[PDB]
Order: sequence, then C-alpha cells, then structure tokens
Amino acid sequence: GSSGSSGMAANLSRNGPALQEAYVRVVTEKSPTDWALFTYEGNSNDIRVAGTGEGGLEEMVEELNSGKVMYAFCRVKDPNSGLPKFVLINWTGEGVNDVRKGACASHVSTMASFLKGAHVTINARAEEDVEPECIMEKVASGPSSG
Repeated sequence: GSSGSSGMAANLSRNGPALQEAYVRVVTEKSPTDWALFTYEGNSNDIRVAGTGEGGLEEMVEELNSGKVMYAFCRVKDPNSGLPKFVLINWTGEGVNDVRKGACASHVSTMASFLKGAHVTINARAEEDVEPECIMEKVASGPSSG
C-alpha cells in the first residue's frame, strides 16, 4: 500500500526558511511587512514565496492572480481591540477547474497550520471578495460580550 508518501499535500520543505521568513515578518511589526503571498513553484506540490511588502491590502490583492491558487497573509489592527490580528485568506482563482479546487483544499489543512495565529479565516475567490473593507469587516468580528 505504501507507494507515494502521504496522499498528495503541501511540502513547504524546499522553501522552508523562505516561507517561514515571510511568515515571521508579517507577524513581526519590527520589519516592514503588511502582507505576504505564497504560491507553488512549478507543477508539483511545494508552496513558496511569491510577494511581500508593506503596501497593505491594496498591494496584496494587486499580486493576487485570478487563475492560480495562492495564500494571502495580512496583518491589521482591530477597531475595538486595537491589537495586531492575523488574517488568513485562501485565494482561489475562478479560472481554476473544479477537479483542482477539490485537490487544493487538502493543502489548506497543511498551510493552515503553518500560518498559525489566524484570528479569522476567509475563503474568497475573486478580487472583490478580498478587498480592504471586505477583510476588515471580518477582522472586527470577534468575542466581546455574550
């Protein structure tokens, strides 16, 4: 029964330090990093860095390519809490077939653990479903009373 290794899933091994690095900046206010994109390398299972900067949410969505599965990691402050919260977005281009959308979902479980701290999770697909307000509207949603 043992042929592959696990059953198709993200590796994040080749670009270990790389990926982690982009994840350490987005969480560390010390360095300049408001967002962080992570896309595959070639045509195999292996998530790597795609883009990083302090442009905010406007620059993050600008990198999002409608057609390929990517991961966006932004860091903003809540309205009431006023504290730095971590947001997780599962960019899923519409151009991607259905057979793939179901095959990439398995990777979400692996990536989800890697990008811990995510106070809120959002599964968008289009650029309109990943706008500053569209995200900030969910960032505020959280425990407060009752």
